[PDB]
Amino acid sequence: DDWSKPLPPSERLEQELFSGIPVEATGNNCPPHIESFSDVEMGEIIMGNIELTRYTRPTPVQKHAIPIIKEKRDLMACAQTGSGKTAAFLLPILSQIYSDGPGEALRAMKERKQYPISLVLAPTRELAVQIYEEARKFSYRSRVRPCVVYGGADIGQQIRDLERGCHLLVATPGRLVDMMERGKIGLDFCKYLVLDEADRMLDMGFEPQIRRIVEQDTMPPKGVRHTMMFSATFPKEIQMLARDFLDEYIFLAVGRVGSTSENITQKVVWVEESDKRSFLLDLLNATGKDSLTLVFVETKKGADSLEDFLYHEGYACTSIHEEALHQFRSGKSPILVATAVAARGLDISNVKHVINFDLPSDIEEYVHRIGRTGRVGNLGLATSFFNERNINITKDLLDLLVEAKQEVPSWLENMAYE
Repeated sequence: DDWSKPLPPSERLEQELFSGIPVEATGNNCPPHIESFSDVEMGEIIMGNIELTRYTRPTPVQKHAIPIIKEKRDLMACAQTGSGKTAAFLLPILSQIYSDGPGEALRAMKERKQYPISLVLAPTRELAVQIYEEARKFSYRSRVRPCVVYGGADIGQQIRDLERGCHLLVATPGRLVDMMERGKIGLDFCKYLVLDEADRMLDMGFEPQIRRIVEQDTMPPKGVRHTMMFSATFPKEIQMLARDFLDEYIFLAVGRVGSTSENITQKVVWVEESDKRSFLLDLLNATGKDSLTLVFVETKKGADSLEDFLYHEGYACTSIHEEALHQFRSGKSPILVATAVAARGLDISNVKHVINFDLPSDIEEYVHRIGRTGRVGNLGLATSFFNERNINITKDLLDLLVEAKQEVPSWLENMAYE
């Protein structure tokens, strides 16, 4: 029917949901920013829900991004967490879907598989649920039904959830590919693609899954679908990702934005192989309570040997190469030993200290690894063990450390010069 007319209100559900800076824009014909939500026609359903959420004026990122998405322009937005990114894309997306109906395709075949009108990819369960929870608020009294799926949980409840109707899907890339392989999700009619915290999604190694979802299946190509990318940082790989995924897009800088995470203190120490375990014990002994430590080693056998060592020294630790992660979630075993390939696509959360026991051969991988720590709330630590085996990344590491404005070892530079 008409999706602009609000359904009758449920006050039980109303209680459940609603009871709780410089910006530069670059691109062609960028729509003017708004000062007020009413400065754009977002319809009765959205405006009603905005009042219930007790939001008055739009945040800086919302002031610029909303009229941009409203005009169906692709968006590359560089903004930090807590900016109000979620409502910045949810509000105008849901608005359009209220104005436009479900579409000719959905209306022509309404009679397992669900075809979401909008897809929102997120790196973690935490962020996905936050986006979903706000999607519920703004979809209140509407015919749009948001669903959320993520890894590290029973896929059965999620599948049964999808079957009950899904127009907007919030998903972690890994679980989504699982849903597509099971024929439970089709992307044929996905007109709104949002990638939230894309730099973190690449840090966790979701890029093949992301390119599998966007470029290798049935999702409409750029210029047909409308795509929005949100990233706190703008490194090379994000730039290339935006070039691939976005079409004639506006770039948004909602403040200071660079190539590096900003919230990671990087320490590079020279440690010979035979001293690494002793140096590691010293680090662990200086590790406070409450703190979760992540330790990267290069090979699988290395992880095995290191884990055995730590247990024999009486350290509460677990390894990855299930969920050795409730053991890590909780802090039963606050030390996680892992290879990069095995931590890939896994939601390793609240790591305060990352230790590169072994360094990788590619500087890109180093950035992904240290990205496992650091949030706007608290500064994260990345300690890396370096020796003659890592000489061939000297120049690239040095270059990263200066760009990240980190302390540079007085010897690191001298060995690069060779």
